[PDB]
Amino acid sequence: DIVMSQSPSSLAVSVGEKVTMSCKSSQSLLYSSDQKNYLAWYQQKPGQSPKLLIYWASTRESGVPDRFTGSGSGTDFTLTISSVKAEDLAVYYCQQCYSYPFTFGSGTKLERKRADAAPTVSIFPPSSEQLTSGGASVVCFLNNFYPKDINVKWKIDGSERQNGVLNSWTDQDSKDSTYSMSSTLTLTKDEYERHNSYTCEATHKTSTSPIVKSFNR
Amino acid sequence: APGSTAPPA
Amino acid sequence: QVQLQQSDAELVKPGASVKISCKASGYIFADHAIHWVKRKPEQGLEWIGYISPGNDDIKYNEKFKGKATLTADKSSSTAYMQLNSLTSEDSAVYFCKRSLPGTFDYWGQGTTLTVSSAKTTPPSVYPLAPGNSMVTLGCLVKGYFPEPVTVTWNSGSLSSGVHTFPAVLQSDLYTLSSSVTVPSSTWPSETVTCNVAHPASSTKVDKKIVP
Ligand SMILES: *[C@H]1O[C@H](CO)[C@H](O)[C@H](O)[C@H]1NC(C)=O
Ligand SMILES: *[C@H]1O[C@H](CO)[C@H](O)[C@H](O)[C@H]1NC(C)=O
Repeated sequence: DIVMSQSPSSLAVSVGEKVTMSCKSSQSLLYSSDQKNYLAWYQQKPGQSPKLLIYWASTRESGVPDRFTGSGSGTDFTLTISSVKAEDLAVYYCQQCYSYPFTFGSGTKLERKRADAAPTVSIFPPSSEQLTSGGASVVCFLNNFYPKDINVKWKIDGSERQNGVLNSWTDQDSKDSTYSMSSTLTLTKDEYERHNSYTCEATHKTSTSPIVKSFNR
Repeated sequence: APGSTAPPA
Repeated sequence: QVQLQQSDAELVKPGASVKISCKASGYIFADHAIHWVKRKPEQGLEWIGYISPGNDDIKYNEKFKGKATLTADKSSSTAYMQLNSLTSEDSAVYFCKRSLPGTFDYWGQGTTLTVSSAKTTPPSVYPLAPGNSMVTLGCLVKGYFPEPVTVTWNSGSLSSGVHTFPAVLQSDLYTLSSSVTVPSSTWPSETVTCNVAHPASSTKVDKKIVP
């Protein structure tokens, strides 16, 4: 089976600048009878069907803008967008069409570059309603930061806690290009009530020291 | 077949 | 003109079978093979196989031989894919698409398949009030199935500083939180309400955030 490899997994791009994406095949896709490389590029945006951009490595499909260019040959292929637009922020997949089974790369997602931004962090005790029904979810929001890399650390009574922590990351905001994240520590009411101090700490490249939010029950 | 469309290999 | 119209979303239990349809119009059905492609979150795109209704040629990805069956009804210009012994690995968007990459490349809108043992379950909503010029509040939306839910704040009129996070799965049920940021002057002196809707259970929850 032909193995298709794409890098990077995602890329922060400056709108209006050129982007280059790579795809490599485990086998040559060049057919010696017709001198064509059986390699296609697809775009996919969320909730939409894939759209063919490029086939035979370099032929632009109908209705595809001229800023999209495919090149390369054999095992090494490139998709270039000259002057990337906001509408081009999407996932790009290469596909070999050389032999069955047809195989795709794992994709390159284009996200938008913007200025660095520190997260706004806030922590919330379990609601009295949740406690009455025997549960205790302690929620920490890390909102509107850039870039997307962030580390959250929970501490109970000064002690680091790893278990029962569920994290969720938004896709890049389409208005301000930031990322947000939720971190939820789920306990039973009884577990929760055995401790006094709950701390959420976020470390992000925008500061040398963590942003620290806590409460005492 | 090459008649009917299919991948080359 | 050309369309590939797929059947509606499917929600089924593990072990069930499903049969998805793809109805061609605006061209002669027998002129092009219909390929099937799986789009699963974090697993990109995967080719399943094709049926060529003109010559009745069918080919499968080896991985799907024994799992998928491709058929076609020429009288109704419709291609079908059946998947058997479903697991959560089969949860995905399935596309039919026409021909090889090239001039005839054309895709259906996709069919979502969710495989789960969970029962349709409305959300329980819990208010998040704190224990600056701006204040953040939230709602915890716990224990619902299936996706999706929508969360608004004061019926959409609190539009700004809202973040509704992707749900996470826990005990076969979804949980998410939503945050909203408002001026300190406006809360708690003014009422803030999170409005959760769950279409599948026809449920609305309006939870007031009490200090
Ligand atoms: C022709 O045969 C090939 C197999 O070699 C494919 O099945 C292709 O889909 C067929 N073409 C049409 C138009 O039916
Ligand atoms: C190849 O292209 C032709 C149209 O030019 C048909 O769509 C045929 O079915 C295609 N073959 C396959 C295997 O999809």
